[PDB]
Amino acid sequence: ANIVGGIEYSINNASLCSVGFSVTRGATKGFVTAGHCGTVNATARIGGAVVGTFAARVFPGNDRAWVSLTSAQTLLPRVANGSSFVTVRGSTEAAVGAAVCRSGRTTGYQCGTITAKNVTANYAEGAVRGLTQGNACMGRGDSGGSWITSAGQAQGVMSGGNVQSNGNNCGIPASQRSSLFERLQPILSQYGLSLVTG
Repeated sequence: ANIVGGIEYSINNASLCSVGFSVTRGATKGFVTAGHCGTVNATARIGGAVVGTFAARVFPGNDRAWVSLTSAQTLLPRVANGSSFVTVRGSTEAAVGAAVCRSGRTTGYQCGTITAKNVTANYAEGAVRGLTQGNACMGRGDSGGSWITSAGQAQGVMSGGNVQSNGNNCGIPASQRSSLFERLQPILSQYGLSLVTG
């Protein structure tokens, strides 16, 4: 499969999540995603085919993971924006107030701004600390997917947010949304990963 930020994958033939970003770990191909999407050794599929397995995760506390892919997968420095793409150019972290977008299999490509940092989410499984908040909308299944600026700076992976009864927070105003992502930089250093860029 072609590995593009925001696309769907399944975990053990069950849950769905979204790809974060293509990465390498030496010779090993991978993608980063959210930790709550899978347990170590869980099987990832795209397009009906096995693409790899969860190599490592931290969730709760943090919310991060990477999927170790077979060599047949095609890593790409891209995030889905409808039928087109945003090129991944680097991992410079944006400040509060910056515009940012996110990509995932439920709500597609959505944009807003970064409103706060170091936010705690109290999820069913426990607290997750250190999350960045934006007001782009999101929904169930967008977890794991890319957060990126239009200029191509990869920010993090979708963790959670204040979804409403319809499964998303797109039906409430931006001022009322809390959409939370796990910062990319600590994921990259904790697992020794390099971002695929273009």
